[PDB]
Amino acid sequence: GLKELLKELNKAIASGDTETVRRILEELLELLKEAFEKGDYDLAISIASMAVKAASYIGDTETLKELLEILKKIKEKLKKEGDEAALKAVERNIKVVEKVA
Amino acid sequence: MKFPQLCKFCDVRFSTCDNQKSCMSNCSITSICEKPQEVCVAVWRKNDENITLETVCHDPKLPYHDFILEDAASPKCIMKEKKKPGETFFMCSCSSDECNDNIIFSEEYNT
Repeated sequence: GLKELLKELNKAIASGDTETVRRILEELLELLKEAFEKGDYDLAISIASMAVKAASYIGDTETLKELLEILKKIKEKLKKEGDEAALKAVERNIKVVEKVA
Repeated sequence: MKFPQLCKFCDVRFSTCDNQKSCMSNCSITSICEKPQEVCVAVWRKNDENITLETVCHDPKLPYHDFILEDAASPKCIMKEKKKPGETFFMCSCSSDECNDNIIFSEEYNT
């Protein structure tokens, strides 16, 4: 499902289809909340990467700020966990978002 | 200002990829790259029976494992062999999102 959403997201970005982007962003945010609440942090980071791109494209600063907040929560958890690639990824995503939120 | 690539970024992981035309990375972490110029990279290594797959972002201005990135502009991760004593080593770089999730050793052809 997520591979197809990414494909559709990029098709829409490339073609200027802002309505599709906004729809996909809404779906990603729902998927993100579910992954986060299940403690599936690798999946949450992954979804968040995509959501950040979609929210950036449509200029949705409020969503970017929400994504920064959830990423910071993920970081707080992973600081304690010893999965270095996941911790580095959440931190990398935070630095990218901080440019736009 | 360019939004960075999204790449698989699990660093070095054990892998089951062997004797296959293509492999999925089985990396559960898609990260945004830090820097806009970075591309996705996959490195497949087999030393005796130990197979690893490395997934990262990397700036193609720089070598990686002391090799120059080839056709980093391609959207697809086309694996190519490098000379490395004592092991089999293949690498690819690519510039489309999650492109280092789909590692290509050979294509399928309609005949």
